[PDB]
Amino acid sequence: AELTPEVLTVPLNSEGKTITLTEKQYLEGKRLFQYACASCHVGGITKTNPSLDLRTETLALATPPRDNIEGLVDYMKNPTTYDGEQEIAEVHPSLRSADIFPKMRNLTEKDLVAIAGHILVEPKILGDKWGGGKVYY
Amino acid sequence: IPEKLAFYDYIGNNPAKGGLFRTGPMNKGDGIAQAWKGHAVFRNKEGEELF
Amino acid sequence: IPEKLAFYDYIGNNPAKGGLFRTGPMNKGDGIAQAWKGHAVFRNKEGEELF
Amino acid sequence: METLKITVYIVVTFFVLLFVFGFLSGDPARNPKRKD
Amino acid sequence: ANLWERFCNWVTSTDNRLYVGWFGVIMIPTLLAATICFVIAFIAAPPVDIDGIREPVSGSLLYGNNIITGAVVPSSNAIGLHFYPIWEAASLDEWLYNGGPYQLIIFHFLLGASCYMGRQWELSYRLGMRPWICVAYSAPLASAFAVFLIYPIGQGSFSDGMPLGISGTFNFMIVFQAEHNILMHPFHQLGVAGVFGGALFCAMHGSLVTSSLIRETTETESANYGYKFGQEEETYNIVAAHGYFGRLIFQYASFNNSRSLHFFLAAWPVVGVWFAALGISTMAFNLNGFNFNHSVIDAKGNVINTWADIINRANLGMEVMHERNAHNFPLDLA
Amino acid sequence: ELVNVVDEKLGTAYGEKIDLNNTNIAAFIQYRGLYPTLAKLIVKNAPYESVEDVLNIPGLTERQKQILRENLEHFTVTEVETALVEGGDRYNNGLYK
Amino acid sequence: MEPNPNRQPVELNRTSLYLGLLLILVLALLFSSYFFN
Amino acid sequence: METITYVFIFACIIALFFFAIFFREPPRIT
Amino acid sequence: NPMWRQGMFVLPFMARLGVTGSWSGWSITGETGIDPGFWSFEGVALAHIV
Amino acid sequence: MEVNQLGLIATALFVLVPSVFLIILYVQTESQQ
Amino acid sequence: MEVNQLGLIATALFVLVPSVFLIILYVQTESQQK
Amino acid sequence: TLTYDDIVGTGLANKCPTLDDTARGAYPIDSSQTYRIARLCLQPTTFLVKEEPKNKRQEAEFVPTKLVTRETTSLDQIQGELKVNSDGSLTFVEEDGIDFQPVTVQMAGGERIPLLFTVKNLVASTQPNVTSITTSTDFKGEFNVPSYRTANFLDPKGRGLASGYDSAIALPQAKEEELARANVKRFSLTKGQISLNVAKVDGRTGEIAGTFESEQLSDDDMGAHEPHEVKIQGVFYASIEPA
Ligand code: CLA
Ligand code: CLA
Ligand code: CLA
Ligand SMILES: CC(C)=CCC/C(C)=C/CC/C(C)=C/CC/C(C)=C/CC/C(C)=C/CC/C(C)=C/CC/C(C)=C/CC/C(C)=C/CC/C(C)=C/CC1=CC(=O)C(C)=C(C)C1=O
Ligand SMILES: CCCCCCCCCCCCCCCC(=O)OC[C@H](CO[C@@H]1O[C@H](CS(=O)(=O)O)[C@@H](O)[C@H](O)[C@H]1O)OC(=O)CCCCCCCCCCCCCCC
Ligand code: HEC
Ligand SMILES: CCCCCCCCCCCCO[C@@H]1O[C@H](CO)[C@@H](O[C@H]2O[C@H](CO)[C@@H](O)[C@H](O)[C@H]2O)[C@H](O)[C@H]1O
Ligand SMILES: CCCCCCCS[C@@H]1O[C@H](CO)[C@@H](O)[C@H](O)[C@H]1O
Ligand SMILES: CCCCCCCS[C@@H]1O[C@H](CO)[C@@H](O)[C@H](O)[C@H]1O
Ligand code: OEX
Ligand SMILES: [Ca+2]
Ligand SMILES: [Cl-]
Ligand SMILES: [Cl-]
Repeated sequence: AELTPEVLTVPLNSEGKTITLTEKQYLEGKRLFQYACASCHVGGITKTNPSLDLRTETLALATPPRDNIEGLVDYMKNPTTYDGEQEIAEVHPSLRSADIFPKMRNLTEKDLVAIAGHILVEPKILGDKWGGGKVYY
Repeated sequence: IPEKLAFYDYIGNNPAKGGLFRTGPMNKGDGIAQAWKGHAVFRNKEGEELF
Repeated sequence: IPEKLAFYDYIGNNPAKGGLFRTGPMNKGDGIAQAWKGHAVFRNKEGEELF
Repeated sequence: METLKITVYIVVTFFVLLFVFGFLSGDPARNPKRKD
Repeated sequence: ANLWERFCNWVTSTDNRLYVGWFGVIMIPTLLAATICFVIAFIAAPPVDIDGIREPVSGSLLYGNNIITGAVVPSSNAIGLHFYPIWEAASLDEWLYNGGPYQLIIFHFLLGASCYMGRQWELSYRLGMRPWICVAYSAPLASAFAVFLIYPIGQGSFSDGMPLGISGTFNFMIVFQAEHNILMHPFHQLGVAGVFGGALFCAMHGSLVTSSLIRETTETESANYGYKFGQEEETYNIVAAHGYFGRLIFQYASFNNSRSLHFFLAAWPVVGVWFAALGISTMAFNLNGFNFNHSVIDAKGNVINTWADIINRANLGMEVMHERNAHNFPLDLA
Repeated sequence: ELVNVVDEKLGTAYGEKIDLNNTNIAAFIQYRGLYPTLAKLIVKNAPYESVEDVLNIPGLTERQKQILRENLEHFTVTEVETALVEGGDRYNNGLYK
Repeated sequence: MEPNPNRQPVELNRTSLYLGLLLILVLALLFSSYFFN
Repeated sequence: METITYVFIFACIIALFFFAIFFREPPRIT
Repeated sequence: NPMWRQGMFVLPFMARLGVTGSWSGWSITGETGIDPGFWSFEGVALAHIV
Repeated sequence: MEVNQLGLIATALFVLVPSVFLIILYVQTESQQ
Repeated sequence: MEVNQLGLIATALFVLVPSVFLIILYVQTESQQK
Repeated sequence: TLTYDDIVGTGLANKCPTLDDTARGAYPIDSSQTYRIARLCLQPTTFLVKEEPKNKRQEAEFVPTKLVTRETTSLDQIQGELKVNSDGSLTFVEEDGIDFQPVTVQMAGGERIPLLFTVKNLVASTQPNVTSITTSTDFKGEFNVPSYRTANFLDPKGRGLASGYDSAIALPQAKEEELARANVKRFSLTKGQISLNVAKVDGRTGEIAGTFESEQLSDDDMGAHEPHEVKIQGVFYASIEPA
């Protein structure tokens, strides 16, 4: 098995436009996800709120939908609760809250696209292990 | 009648009713006493008290 | 199916299910076998056979 | 419990004082060879 | 002579059947208190709420244990590292419920054993010996400190100290693996090399000396009668011993200097056991065994399991089951 | 007299749908738009005599009522089971991942 | 310690062993039924 | 009965420690 | 269910001379919440073993 | 038969304890000079 | 506790038989002409 | 007026606030206003357990017990609506608070009796015509006593109600009928009763204090055995406010 362009092709938006990420993009995404996110989301779960994971099916049912690059990038700028009702930047890492979450301070649009792409590619590789928690280790 | 008084008026508590090799507590024979059943009065058809 | 054949197909007769200090006959554990209950077939609400 | 506490404190102090004054009582000289 | 001087003379006397000594003055009462409380508690103590969840665990014989399952159970998690002597309890009943015996026992034992080690220094000085037998004993002493004191301190509770019982010891070991992956820790690995190596060199040395005893007895007598306590001459031929072992491996792998040999016998198990003790004492502050979980990944990103990942599955079973009513939140953080 | 009431419950609509009177709050994540805002209101305002009484929670917005109607087909109600609702268990039932 | 001059050797001859074993074994044969009861 | 058994064996062991230490065969240089 | 129904042989000798309570809080005459001091049945047993 | 379960240990020690007392005494008599 | 009813006799004989063997041997060694 | 650091470890944190002997006034009830209990505190001083004698005949008595779980027994920070009823009685309806404590006490002879000491869902009412709360006011009410352990709790063999094994797995071929009461866990829910006797009132502040007596069942260990009857006596404190 290989990490192919096919594996690396993920939804850019809800209309089904796709983007084919480069390998450098994938690897940058993994690295940035570790840097900024893995302390709470290692392996696709959420340590401080285990009810919400980063599985693609879960992201799809978020409001607004988060199962695409643009949805994920938007989440990273302005995160909301799962129903879209409350903005949660004060307690969740975002560009809007980089003053209080300093690891978000230097992230570029290309960086967010990369983290988003890691989040969407990882389950294509790992399957139910992604967002599965210890049962799947 | 106190339960305690009735229980003394029972042969299971008489120390001359044992056996040399019937070992252990009195409770092992007739059992652990729980309650007085009450005083039994026997009568025949004529209703005469019998003992 | 002979009851004797069914009985072989039962783990209580497998010699790798015991214990070093579980002493005595096999009958001391699961019991003295009396009768085959018959072959159990499990089905779900759809009627599919399950194992 | 108060009486128990005081008793144990006294006991412990007694032994601890034995240990300390004991080892202060010319301990280096209690060996079979050089005594100064 | 003064009353005090006569007493000091008696305390430090080389002619007492058991040496007393100044360390002995603390050792004797503390060990006796630990021992007496241990034996009464192991026989008769009621169940103890070790995990502070009102779920008392029975450790004593009279409350349904045998030698293997019985224990003096650790003090309550509600207590933590708080000092819980008898007089801090409202009654002996409360003290027993909360695991007071365990604290009394361990603290007297650790003091009394520390003084045992001092006593070994002390008698060696009184007898004109060299002083370092106490240094060899510091290895098992340090290990007792690791499990009864340093581990509880690091984890914030005596409820996590090793129980004083055989099955309770196994419980401690299994939970420790789940929480520290101790098997994968190089100091525990050094501990094992120390005790397996200690046992190997014990058998080796015994067999080599026994192999080379000088003939001093007839066939119908135990060879042990060929040695008389206090004889000046050596009772075996170390040259013959060396001649055998040097050829068994190669000449340079063998000791013919008995002093170097006996030093090695001391140092190998003692150093290994110091490292075992330091394993427990540093896993106490959660610097844990090597973690190679999902370390090996294929070209696509699939995890290719190794034996480390199989270990991890066993550790998970231990983790999710232990103290099954104690955790309300998702991480076991102590 | 001896039955496990939680297993029994599994044989009712509780075992098929989100039971507005019993089910732990995290179940509302299975459908778009229910968690956390409507989930909190639903648990807070239980029990319901019928699924459609969920539309009557005081202070629901008009959009909330519409989201609720869209999800009635995934809801049920059964008798409140003490074992499932005591202990704050509808808000945290001791299960994480 | 100086030796105690009151010490004496003890003996049980073979006949005594046999008589004694017979007493014990026959007492056991007699009393065992009552012990099992 | 089990408890008695375990305590009995234990007690015998402590008794043995006493005799082994205080009534040992004394070491003698010859 | 008094002591003499239960095969008790030494208990009545302790009781005869005034030891009637346990450290665990009961007394031979059926009381609760008593404090016997040291000289309970258990204290007497321990004294004899010492 | 529902016998007393202590009958076996009572019988076994009744035999063994005095028998072994006797055997000990006999054997050390034989071993005397 | 519902322990095995042979555990008492097994433990007793386990202790007694070999201990008696050693006692026999020790006493007849002591009684040998010294 | 003390800080945490003045209090920590003294035992005082398990004690309800008290009122001075001078607090024998009257707290006016304005039938037009809405009211709340902003703080109810209950501090048990005695746990009694009813004995279970061998023949029903002779009334069984409540006997004193020894607390083994330390100063962890008080209920506090409890609040709720204080209604004024048509007849001028007041009804306290408990909404929330630290309204339960597990407690273990010990009978003479050692038997341990765990209980969930609680006023959960208390509804308690005074006499009619309480124009002012005074040292003559009483509250009498009922409350719920859920199972001491909740549904996830697993026994030492791993059996439970909402989780766990449903059989004695160490006895794989044992007949199951004789173990049904241990194997099939059940969740109790029973009623308790409490009376609060007001002994002190500060008419100015709206604080009241007094003694209480409640009666409730102890732990049944998820249906494994019969519960015991418990009587808890202690002191209480409440602060009343316009809502
Ligand atoms: C004065 C002595 C004495 C007395 C009156 C008692 C009385 C009692 N005991 Mg205690 N007891 C004693 C000493 C005594 N005990 C001793 C020394 C011990 C340690 C062994 C015990 C340990 C003990 C236990 C562990 C228990 C009792 C129990 C009891 C009760 C039942 C007794 C029973 O069943 O006897 C049965 C008596 C017999 C079967 C008679 C034995 C006759 C012997 C075997 C005859 C031997 C003949 C000999 C071999 C012939 C030699 C012939 C040769 C010269 C030629 C009773 C209250 C029981 C009780 O209920 O406890 C609560 C119980 O469980 N006792
Ligand atoms: C080859 C030997 C052998 C084997 C394989 C069997 C097999 C069997 N026997 Mg038979 N038996 C034997 C020899 C054997 N027996 C002998 C010699 C006797 C006379 C004592 C018997 C008398 C006997 C009876 C009376 C009964 C059996 C029964 C049985 C069955 C159950 C066995 C059991 O529960 O074991 C349990 C085994 C153990 C608990 C293992 C013992 C381990 C020992 C104690 C370890 C000792 C360790 C040592 C001290 C360490 C030293 C250390 C030191 C060097 C440092 C089984 C079919 C039972 C049955 O069902 O009959 C119908 C039954 O009632 N047997
Ligand atoms: C400090 C010493 C002391 C004290 C206060 C006790 C106290 C007790 N013992 Mg213990 N005991 C002791 C030492 C003591 N004992 C010693 C040293 C032994 C070993 C021999 C024992 C062996 C023992 C046994 C075997 C038993 C007790 C029991 C008891 C209890 C009942 C006592 C009783 O009925 O006596 C009754 C005593 C007598 C009736 C004395 C008879 C006196 C005779 C007739 C004297 C005749 C000679 C004299 C010189 C005649 C001339 C006198 C002159 C005035 C004219 C009581 C709690 C009983 C118990 O409950 O155990 C748990 C029990 O069974 N004790
Ligand atoms: C079919 C065909 C082809 C056949 C041909 C066969 C043939 C003829 C071959 C010949 C050619 C040939 C030799 C080939 C070699 C092939 C080969 C390399 C095979 C592998 C062999 C191999 C890996 C062997 C392992 C060797 C090994 C691990 C040895 C142990 C070394 C070791 C760790 C020792 C412990 C270290 C150490 C210093 C220990 C001392 C501690 C100790 C024992 C103290 C006790 C002690 C010591 C004393 O000293 C004396 C005095 C006394 C008192 C005493 O207490
Ligand atoms: C990056 C590179 C940098 C590397 C630096 C690494 C730092 C590590 C420090 C290591 C150096 C220390 C060496 C000390 C030598 C010594 O002990 O001398 C003391 C004696 C003297 O040797 C004896 O020598 C004697 C002469 S004399 O004493 O030396 O004068 C002679 O008489 C005798 O025959 C001979 O046997 O040495 C011996 O007795 C030989 C025994 C073999 C080695 C024993 C020591 C280690 C054992 C412990 C291992 C524990 C680990 C296992 C855990 C389970
Ligand atoms: C802990 C302090 C966190 C860190 C660091 C990051 N996230 Fe997070 N995340 C956290 C929580 C508690 C939640 C749930 C918040 C809520 O109330 O809803 C989340 C949620 C998300 C989601 C939504 C998942 C869904 O299924 O809808 C996403 C997509 C997400 N987080 C992404 C994300 C990224 C990319 C992060 C690094 C830049 C990151 N999170 C950090 C807790 C924490
Ligand atoms: C489980 C039941 C156990 C029952 C155990 C019974 C214990 C029996 C103890 C008997 C001990 C006999 O004690 C033994 O007596 C003999 C003589 O008889 C002594 O022997 C002494 O006299 C003999 C004979 O003149 C000399 O040869 C010998 O050199 C001298 O030591 C032993 O030194 C002593 O150990
Ligand atoms: C070796 C055991 C030492 C323990 C002693 C505990 C003493 S405790 C003491 O005992 C007295 C007995 O008369 C009572 O009067 C007193 O009220 C009680 O508190
Ligand atoms: C040397 C004796 C020391 C052992 C004392 C044991 C505690 S005392 C013991 O406690 C039990 C439970 O509280 C009671 O049931 C029992 O009746 C009582 O004797
Ligand atoms: O206490 Mn004994 O054990 Ca050390 O982790 Mn946390 O806490 Mn409990 O859990 Mn896992
Ligand atoms: Ca009043
Ligand atoms: Cl555990
Ligand atoms: Cl937790």
